[PDB]
Amino acid sequence: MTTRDAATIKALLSHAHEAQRSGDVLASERACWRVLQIAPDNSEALHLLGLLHGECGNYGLAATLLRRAVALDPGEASYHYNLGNVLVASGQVERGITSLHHALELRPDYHRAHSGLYVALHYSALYDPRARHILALDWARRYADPLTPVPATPVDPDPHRRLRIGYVSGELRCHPVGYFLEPVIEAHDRTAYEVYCYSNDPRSDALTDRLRALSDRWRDVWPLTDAELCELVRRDGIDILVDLSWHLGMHRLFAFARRPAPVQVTWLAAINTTGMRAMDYLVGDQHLCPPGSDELYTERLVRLSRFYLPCNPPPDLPGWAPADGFPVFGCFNRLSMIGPEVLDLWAKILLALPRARLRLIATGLQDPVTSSRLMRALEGRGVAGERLELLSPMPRTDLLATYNDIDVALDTLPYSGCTTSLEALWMGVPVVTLEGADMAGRATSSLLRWAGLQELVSRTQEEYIDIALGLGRDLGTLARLREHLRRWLRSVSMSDQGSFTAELEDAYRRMWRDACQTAA
Ligand SMILES: O=c1ccn([C@@H]2O[C@H](COP(=O)(O)OP(=O)(O)O)[C@@H](O)[C@H]2O)c(=O)[nH]1
Repeated sequence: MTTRDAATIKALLSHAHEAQRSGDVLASERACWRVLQIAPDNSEALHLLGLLHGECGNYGLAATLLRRAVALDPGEASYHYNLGNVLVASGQVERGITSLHHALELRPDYHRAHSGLYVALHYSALYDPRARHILALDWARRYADPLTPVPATPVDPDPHRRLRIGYVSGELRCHPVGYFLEPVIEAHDRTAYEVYCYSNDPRSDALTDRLRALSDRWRDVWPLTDAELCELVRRDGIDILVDLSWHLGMHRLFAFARRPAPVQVTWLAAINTTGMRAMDYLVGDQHLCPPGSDELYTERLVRLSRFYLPCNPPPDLPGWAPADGFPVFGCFNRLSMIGPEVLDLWAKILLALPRARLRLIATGLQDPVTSSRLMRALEGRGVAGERLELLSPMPRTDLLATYNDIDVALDTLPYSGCTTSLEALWMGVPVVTLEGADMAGRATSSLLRWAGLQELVSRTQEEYIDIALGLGRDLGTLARLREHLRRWLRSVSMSDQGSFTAELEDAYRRMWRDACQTAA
C-alpha cells in the first residue's frame, strides 16, 4: 500500500503560502512545522520557515533552515536569494552578496534578486558609485524600460489646478516610510492637492488606520497585477505618482514603468537611482545630493532647500531624563549597516577612551551566534568584548527612552542612518557621522547640517574619530549640544510639519508646471 501524506502535505503547503501572503505569520509557521513532522526533508517548507523567521529577525534559525533547503535542492534560485537577504540583514554582507550572485547565476531573469543585489552593494565599501549605477541601469533595461512609453502631455494641463497625488508603498505602517508620510499626508493643502494612497502590503496596524483616515482616498493594491494597478491609477486621474518604497521595499515600479501618471517621483526610501527612464524625479536636498552627482541618476534630482524629510516628533515622545562607565556610545542601526569599515573606527575610539562602552540595539542581537560574532569582531581589533553591550529589539517609545542612557550616538558608514539619527536628536543625544561623497552616505550629514550641528560632521574617517573623542572628553560641549537640541526639538515640533510639506508641494507644483509648459 501507499500513503495519503502527499495530499496532506500539498494542502498544508498551499495553506501556508496563503497564510503568509495574507499576513498571518503564526499560522503559516505552524503549517510549515506540520509538513516537517511528516516529511523533514521537505525543502519547500524549510525554505518558507526560512523566510518567515528572516522577516521576524531570527537570523540564526532563518539561516540554518535556508542553508538546509539549499543543500536539499541547490538548483533552486529562490532558496539562494532568501539566504542572501538573511545573511546581508544579519551583518554578513559579502557572504550574502555571493548568495545573491548564485541566485542570478541560476535564474538570470530574477528581478527581485537583481534589486536585492543592487541594494546589498550599498552596505559594502568594495563597490564604488560606478558599479552600483551600472547594475541599476542593467535592471531597468531588462525589466522596466521596455514597458515605458514616451512622455505624453498631461491631461487638463492647467498649471494652477488642484493636483491629485498618489503615494505608492508596501510599507504604509509602523515603519520609517509610514512615520515620515503621516505628517505629510495630514498637512497637505487640500485647496491645491488631493491625497490617494496605494498600500502594497496587507499588514494594517494603528498607523495604517491613521494614514487611511488622513487620506482622501485609500485603495488596497497588493492583490492587483501591475496592469490592473495602472488602469486604476489612470482612472483615479493621478497627476503625480510617488514611489515611497524604492528597491528597499515592496515597491510597485513596474506599474511606474508604464507611465500611468505624467509626473512620477521617487522619495523617502530612495538612497540611489531607480535606474529607470520612467521615473522623472527623485526628491532629495542640497546637502544630501552633492554638486556633481546628477549623471548617476536617470531621474532629475530635486534638491529642496531644507532637509529632505519632516523632522517633527510624534506626540508620545518619552521626554528627556536628567542624564542616567562614561561615556556610553550608542548606535541603534540595522546590522547590515555595521560592517568592517565602521568596526575599525569604533574600535579606535574605544582604545583611545578605555573606559567607554558601546551600546548596539538591532534585530538579530537576540541570537547568541550573531552577538558572539560581533563581540569577537571587536576583540580582533584589540577591544575587550565585555565593553560592547548588545540588546534585543524593542517597541518604538521603549527604544527612544534608552537614548537617555546614551551620551553620544555614532552613525554608520558607508550606508548612513536616517531615522535612528533623527530619533537620537529628538532625545537630545548628538550624532557623529561621516559625510560620504554619495547620497547613501549622507542622510545624517544633511540632517545635522540643516539642524545647525555641522561640527558633528566629519569629511574623513580620522576626523570622525576626533569628533567622537572630543565629545567623550568635554562635558561642556555635551551640555551645549544638549541645549541646542532642546531648542531645535521645540522649533521643529511647532513649525516643521507644515514648513516641510509646503516646500515639497512647491516642488510638486514646479514638476507639474514643467510638464504642462513643455507641451506648448
Ligand atoms: O530595536 C529596534 C530598532 C529600531 N526600531 C525602529 O525602526 C527604525 C529602523 O531604523 P534602522 O535600524 O533601519 O536604521 P535607519 O535606517 O533608520 O538609520 C528605527 O528608526 C526605530 O524607530 C525599533 O522599533 N526597535
